[PDB]
Amino acid sequence: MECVKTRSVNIHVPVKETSKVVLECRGDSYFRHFSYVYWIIGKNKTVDQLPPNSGYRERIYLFKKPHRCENRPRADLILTNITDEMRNEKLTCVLIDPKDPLKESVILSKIWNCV
Amino acid sequence: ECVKTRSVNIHVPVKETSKVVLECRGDSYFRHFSYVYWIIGKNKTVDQLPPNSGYRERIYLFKKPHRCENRPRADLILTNITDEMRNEKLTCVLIDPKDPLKESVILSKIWNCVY
Amino acid sequence: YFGKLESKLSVIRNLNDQVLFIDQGNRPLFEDNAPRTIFIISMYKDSQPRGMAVTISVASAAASTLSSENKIISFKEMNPPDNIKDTKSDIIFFQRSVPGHDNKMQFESSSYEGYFLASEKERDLFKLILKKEDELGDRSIMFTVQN
Amino acid sequence: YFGKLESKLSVIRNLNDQVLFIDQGNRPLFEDTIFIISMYKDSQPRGMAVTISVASAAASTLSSENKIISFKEMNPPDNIKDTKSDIIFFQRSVPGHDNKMQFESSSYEGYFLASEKERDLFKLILKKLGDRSIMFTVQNE
Repeated sequence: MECVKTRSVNIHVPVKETSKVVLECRGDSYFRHFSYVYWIIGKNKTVDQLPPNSGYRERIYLFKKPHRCENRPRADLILTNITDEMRNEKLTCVLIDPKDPLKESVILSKIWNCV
Repeated sequence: ECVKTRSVNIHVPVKETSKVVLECRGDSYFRHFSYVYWIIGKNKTVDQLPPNSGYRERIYLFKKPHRCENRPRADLILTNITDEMRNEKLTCVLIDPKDPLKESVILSKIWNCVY
Repeated sequence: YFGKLESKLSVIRNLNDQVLFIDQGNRPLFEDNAPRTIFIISMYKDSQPRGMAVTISVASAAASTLSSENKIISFKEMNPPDNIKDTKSDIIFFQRSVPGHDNKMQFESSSYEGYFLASEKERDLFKLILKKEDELGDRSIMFTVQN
Repeated sequence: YFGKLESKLSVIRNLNDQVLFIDQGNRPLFEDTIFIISMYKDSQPRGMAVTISVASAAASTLSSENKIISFKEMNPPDNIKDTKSDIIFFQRSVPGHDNKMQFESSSYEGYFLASEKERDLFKLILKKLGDRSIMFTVQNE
């Protein structure tokens, strides 16, 4: 049966801050061989691009096999030693496939305070 | 050199989809006697719910403790979401030989955060 | 509501290190391998979370479950059930750690609040019984659980 | 910024099903063989940044340098510190035809890989709606 064609990106956030904060970005693309997710900090900076020991850490899962009707890539963003800068920083995950990039972004402060 | 931590936390999706998963994770140094689970609204375990209500609980087992803590997990899974479910008080509980630890959440309040 | 989750093979001792066990008359006692010695602690989830709801059953037994019914200690012929539809039960105990002593556990009855499992000497017997707490640090209501 | 990620053994064909390949003179051509598409992450996400290299023992990497098609003797690099590169192409799907791919140059926007006949030769070239000559299929394992 023809697999159904989904393209999605989503972030799972913690409802409260801790000393280690992990953000789970998960992708969903039917482009099984050509889809992946990753984080951009603020406006245009991949984690690689950051000053060393800045508190951000990216974990991109690999060897992660695609399922039958989609690839489901994942990239966790990891915050230690949190500064208010980081608390108000715009954090964005991107889905990249042979289609126009999909983004979901978030500001932690706004969430921890949306209560 | 074990440090003694007791914690419970929920990871929520920043936006609604057709399948919504909530990740409740526990942290207790009571390696052999700690677990997490969900209570819907006021006093209802998922087991206690009308069948096909949209809630589904997945409690991870065979999930071995680490050296200095047990890190149990229970995922709450929402399909066919109704406004009721969107405003329902969802709570995860850590149970160990100490007073129970709770973190709760209302999805609408989180998704309805604009900035 | 109680929901049965996991279960653990366990050895229970009093603070004199006497091993809990069952004789041939089904009497819970303490002495100093054996099928009788091993127990199964089964954890339960709770609609009204107040601690760690557990049942205590004998491992090597068809159906032998500890009960605090009528404020006495017994073994009912039954297995710990998949769910209990009440806020309290004669076979449900809250397993709580002794303050300052995380390696020590107390077992308060759910149907009879303020009543705990205890080791009591009677002649040359050490029996398992149910008793009130009153003052604290009563070492008689403290146990070690192994695995 | 371009960050190298995952890489795929790939066979590329034009819309007449001619297989892309390299002769002994390092000419990219189409006949009736195996390449490595490497995906990169992007500081300025505009599509799927990829490199195309020959799955050889050799170092061979497709380049759109000076608006011509070449193979630079080099491996696709772990990172590129620029917003564009002569070896970086955006791999985008043909609208309405998800099984079809186009390759726009990053250094020369509006320029795509294309299959062009010559005299008796189908050669891969660079070229400035619905042009089937800039459409390809990519096959994977």
